[PDB]
Amino acid sequence: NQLTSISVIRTIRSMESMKSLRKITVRGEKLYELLINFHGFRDNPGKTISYIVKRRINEIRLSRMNQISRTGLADFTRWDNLQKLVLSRVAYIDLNSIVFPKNFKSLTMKRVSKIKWWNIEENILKELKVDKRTFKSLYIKEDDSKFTKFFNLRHTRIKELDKSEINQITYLRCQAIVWLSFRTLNHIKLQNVSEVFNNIIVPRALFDSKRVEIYRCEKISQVLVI
Amino acid sequence: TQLKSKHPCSVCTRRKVKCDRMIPCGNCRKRGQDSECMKSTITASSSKEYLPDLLLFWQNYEYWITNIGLYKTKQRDLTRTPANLDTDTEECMFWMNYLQKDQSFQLMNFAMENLGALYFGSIGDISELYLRVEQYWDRRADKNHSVDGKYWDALIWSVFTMCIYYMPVEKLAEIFSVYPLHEYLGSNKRLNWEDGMQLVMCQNFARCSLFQLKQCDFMAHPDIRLVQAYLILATTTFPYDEPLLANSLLTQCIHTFKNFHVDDFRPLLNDDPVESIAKVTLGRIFYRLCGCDYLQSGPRKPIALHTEVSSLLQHAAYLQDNSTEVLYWKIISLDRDLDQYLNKSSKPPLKTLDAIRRELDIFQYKVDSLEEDFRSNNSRFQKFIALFQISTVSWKLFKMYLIYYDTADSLLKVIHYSKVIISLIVNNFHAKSEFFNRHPMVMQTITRVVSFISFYQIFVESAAVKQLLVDLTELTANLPTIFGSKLDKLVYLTERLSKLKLLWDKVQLLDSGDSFYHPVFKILQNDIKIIELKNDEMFSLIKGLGSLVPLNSDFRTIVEEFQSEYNISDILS
Amino acid sequence: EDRFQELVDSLKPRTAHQYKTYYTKYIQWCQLNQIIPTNSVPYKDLPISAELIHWFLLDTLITDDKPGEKREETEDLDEEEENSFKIATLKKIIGSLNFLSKLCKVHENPNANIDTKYLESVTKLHTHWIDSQKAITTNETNNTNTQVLCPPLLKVSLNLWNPETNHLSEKFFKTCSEKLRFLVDFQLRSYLNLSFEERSKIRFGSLKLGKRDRDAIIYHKVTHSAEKKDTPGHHQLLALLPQDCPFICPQTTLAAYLYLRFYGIPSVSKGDGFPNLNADENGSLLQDIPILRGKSLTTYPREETFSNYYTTVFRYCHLPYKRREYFNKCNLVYPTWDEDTFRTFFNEENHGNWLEQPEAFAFPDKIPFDFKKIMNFKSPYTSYSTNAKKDPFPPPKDLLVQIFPEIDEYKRHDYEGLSQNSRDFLDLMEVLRERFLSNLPWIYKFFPNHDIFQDPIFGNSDFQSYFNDKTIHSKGSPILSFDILPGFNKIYKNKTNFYSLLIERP
DNA sequence: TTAAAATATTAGTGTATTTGATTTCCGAAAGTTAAAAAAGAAATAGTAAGAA
DNA sequence: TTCTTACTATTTCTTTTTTAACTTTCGGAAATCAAATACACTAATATTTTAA
Ligand SMILES: [Zn+2]
Repeated sequence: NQLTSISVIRTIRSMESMKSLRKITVRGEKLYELLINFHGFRDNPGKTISYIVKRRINEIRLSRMNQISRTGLADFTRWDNLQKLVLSRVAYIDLNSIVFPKNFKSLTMKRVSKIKWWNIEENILKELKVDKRTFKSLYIKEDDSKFTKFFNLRHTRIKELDKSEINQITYLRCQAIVWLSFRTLNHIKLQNVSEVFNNIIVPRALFDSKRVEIYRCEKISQVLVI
Repeated sequence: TQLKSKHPCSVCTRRKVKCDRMIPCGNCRKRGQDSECMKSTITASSSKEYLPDLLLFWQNYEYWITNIGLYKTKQRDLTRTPANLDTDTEECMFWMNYLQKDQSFQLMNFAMENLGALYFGSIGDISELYLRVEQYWDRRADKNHSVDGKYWDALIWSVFTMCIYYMPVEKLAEIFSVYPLHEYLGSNKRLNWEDGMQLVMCQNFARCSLFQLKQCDFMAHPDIRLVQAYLILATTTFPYDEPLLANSLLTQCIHTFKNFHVDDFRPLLNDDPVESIAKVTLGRIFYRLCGCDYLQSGPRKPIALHTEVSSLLQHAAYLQDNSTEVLYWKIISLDRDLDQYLNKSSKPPLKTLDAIRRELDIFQYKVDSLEEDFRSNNSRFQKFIALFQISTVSWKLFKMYLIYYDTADSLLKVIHYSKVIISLIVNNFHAKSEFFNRHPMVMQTITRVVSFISFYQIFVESAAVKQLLVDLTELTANLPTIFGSKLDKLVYLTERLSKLKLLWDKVQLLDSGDSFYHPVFKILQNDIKIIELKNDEMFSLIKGLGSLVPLNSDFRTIVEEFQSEYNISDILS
Repeated sequence: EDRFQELVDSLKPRTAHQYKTYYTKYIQWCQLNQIIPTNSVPYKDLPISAELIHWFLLDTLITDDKPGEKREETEDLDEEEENSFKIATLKKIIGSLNFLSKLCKVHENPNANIDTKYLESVTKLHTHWIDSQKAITTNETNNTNTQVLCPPLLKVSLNLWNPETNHLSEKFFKTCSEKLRFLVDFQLRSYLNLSFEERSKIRFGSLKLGKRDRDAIIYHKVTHSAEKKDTPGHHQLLALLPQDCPFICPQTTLAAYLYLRFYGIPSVSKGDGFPNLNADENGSLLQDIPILRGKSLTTYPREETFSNYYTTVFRYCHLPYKRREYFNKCNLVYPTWDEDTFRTFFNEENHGNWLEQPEAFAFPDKIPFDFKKIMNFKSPYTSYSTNAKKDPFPPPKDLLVQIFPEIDEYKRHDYEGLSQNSRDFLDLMEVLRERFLSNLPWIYKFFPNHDIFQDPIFGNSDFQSYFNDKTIHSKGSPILSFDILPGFNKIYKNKTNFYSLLIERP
């Protein structure tokens, strides 16, 4: 099923000459599976996306698809030097189904139909090791001190853990396990969305200074900032 | 699945197909070969797969064992180390009393006639320093010392420190007397000058002139006198006397040098000749400084400077497609290009290695094109050191040849240049060549050579390599006592390696098929591990924070025995 | 009301406005037959069904009668791009109207019901036609010489008109009647792309004439009120419009086979008897006569004997026979219907408000127009076929009324006193006999000693006069007269390539 | 008599671009399974002698 | 003279076997890679033609 149209082939074989390149962006999900969802496949007779120009780019935009891991793994094995991966209108995403290359900071998205998470809610409960109802009942302060009420986000419950119950170890460790999903990305920016499966878990350092933000929270509430 | 595989596997090399990169694969999900998928990454071993792996172990070994905890590490304790109200000025006033004027002059004219390339790399006109020797004894009577005069004081006493480090025991005995010192020192009068007393008095003269610099308030008033004094003192084993202090003063030197913010040193057409000579002077100061930056490179050296000088290969490959002052930097910068692989397990490929070799013959002929005067020990000093460095780089290069790809007869090359280096030491046992056995370039080069020849002869017992082992075993005792305990620990190391030579042959290499279980290997693991553990400063940080108290089979038992006998941490003080 | 954004954000805007252009054409066209009456533009009113979409596609894309823009299709470089443009815009109009179909659902227009798979069959039909005309593009399309240039129809068909099959089969094909029943089943599967079972189920009573067409051969195959389901509608409508080639014509082949089957040679091939048709009931006799027979008189001949037939013939013309691809079903098939739309859409009075009713033009006698012409191997691009006056020497009926004159008696009999299917079949047979005598002179020209010409009333010089009429320049011409195939004209209208078809006496 | 207008060497630095490996796998050839066709025999529906 | 009585295609159904289409190892051969060059700006200053 690996097949392409001739104009795109002509584009890719001519793609190398830029040396001023940014922001590669694709729309066709079929074509997406062929050209940057690397899928392990380091070889095709034509259709070679030219490691030099793999290296050159800065950011990637993916407009409108159904699932980025229609396969088992939406990889970015190559594309070393990205910074800003942006998702416009794919339907379902697993956050976990992505390989997330070396060092990029922004990952924004919008208009999606389904969001999994990196299922960090489970991974928290290995460490403090309590019940989910205790975690939702004993372990929620729902802080709105003064800076939380800068924005509204009034569709959403803006939660925070308790500073009393946790002895500041299994808190920093808890927070680092939150970080270990992220591989030091910072900007997240949730626009118009639909159907988060899990809760919303955000590290404190990244929600303070508002590097993550939410614009159109509609199908979604219950954000905890830890 | 999740957290998948990385690259084509043993089943993929079995079948030479596409690698769907799953667990076990999509390759291995087809035909049920998970045992073939996982038995790629217990009994006795029966192969020679230990040797390439152990040569790659030798790299990370040599980045630590030959390098850091043996040499570039001083263990200290804030409680154990005293303060300095006493011997603050006092030992310095002793050694400023004990030195005399003719006692200065004979040392000066020793170093003038015998050590020309040093102050060529430092000052040039050593008779302008004779003027400062003259102004010193006037200024010895003075009180209200200016900052400039104290800088000259620091400079001359650093040179006086340098003079002790290369004078033979006989002339120094003709100038001085063991007994007024060893009455003040209270130590044994029975020992010579050579047996550490040259060394101890040298370290004293170092400490005094640094205390002269502490009287200078050089951290309030930086000037290039500091860098010149440091480049003088770096010719000794002062980096092995106080490595942490040497890194501190190196940091101050790079701070002082870059405080003037000068990139190129060859001037325009229209400068002051004083300015032009000044910039060219900073030229040679710069290359001697970056040489020390390379030689003091370690994890207790967090600030680098020879990264800023570009590689010699990226310039020389174009045109191939004084002179010895820059040539010293050519050889050392070529070593800089060589040995980023010390901690990098990636292989140097077989072109830039060959580029270094095929330039290195031209560097060899440049050493050949140099002269040595049998009258001028400045000139034999000038030629012999370059003649040492060229074969030093040549040995390290061919060692890379045999390790990374098994280049044919690179072992024979190692043996050949080892013969050359041994005969270079042999030539040093003559008149006007004795102090050539004192400069620490041999103390590193010979250590690496004897360690690798030990490493080869523990496992591949070649009788030529074993003969070279015997020659270096003799050459161990053929060394001056100016090196001190770093000598002796090498004696320990030449012990302990050879003692490892006991344990490897007597016990069969066990494995699980590829995980080659041998207690020798685990000993060599923990060698690196304990050294790197004491190289961490985090424990000292937790100590510095105060109330945060610092907290804490046969394959097992033979390790337990040999390490409880042979502590790897026997190499500190 | 949840369907807002995912409808909107489904597409590129460029996509949306191309689709807007296409359904704007659709709306204007439905006002052109005042379906939506006359900006008067609601949403819960606009009907969407596959035949409505289809007839819009007819009226816009294919209907190249259009004398201002008549002959772009003649030029090879113009048409080679123009048909690709046709099929690309075809697919886009399909997607547009599918989008509009989903749009009418969110306004809740229940009048919109798609059945894409019908329109997918339309797509597949036009796709296969363009690919047929695309693979035929050059003598040297690739380094082939004559097998791209070998139609599996005609190489078989013409070589079946030979009165001898000497190397082929004295075992099977002594009689020319058996050759003609083979050619009948072969032109079945050729024109009417079917299965062996579907070829089996043809009585004479399901063989009718063009109502608005006069030329349609309607095989009105209906599920007979019980498959699991009453209200009988599963309507499969087919046609055997004749061919300008007198040797792949279904009507000529049919009239020839029924002449040999009914009358034959007066000495040798004593026919099966021209049927009763007197006290026939509608459903009695014509609904018993098989279209072809072997030894039995009512059922259909033996299956693997036909396998032997096709094996022997495709090894005679040296062609790759594959049994699934003639006996089993293909999907390159005819339209299929319900009872519901079939009664509903073809009723004019339910749509009698309209300026036109689609039964007239683009549905020739309930046939989708391209499913007529593509299956009959024609460029579907007029909607206004007026080729009927192309007739040098229309044959005289005095020669016609010689054979099968009982038909002429039956309409001079009590025409009322016969069953309704009977006289309709009789007029069918008269049309067959007309086409038969029409195509007869080339049959005499190329095989003058067929079993048809084992009858010296045709040997009389009235027929030979008409033979010299139709074959008038044939001896002097370098090339043939009649049409060949839409991409085989400039090869086999040459007489020599036409004689390379023959193996026995070119 | 020359300042003005305007290249060449070396050097310092930097950046595309091969490179020989080296890696990862594709085009083609052997299995695998399902259809097609003759083969073979088991009815079989006609099918010409032999009396009453 | 048309009921027996086994011929006689026939034909029907089963076999087999033969056909052919679909899936799978194997030599070669393209797709990256950290150097490793060859290129390549670019500057400073020596370098190539003329009246008062
Ligand atoms: Zn694999």
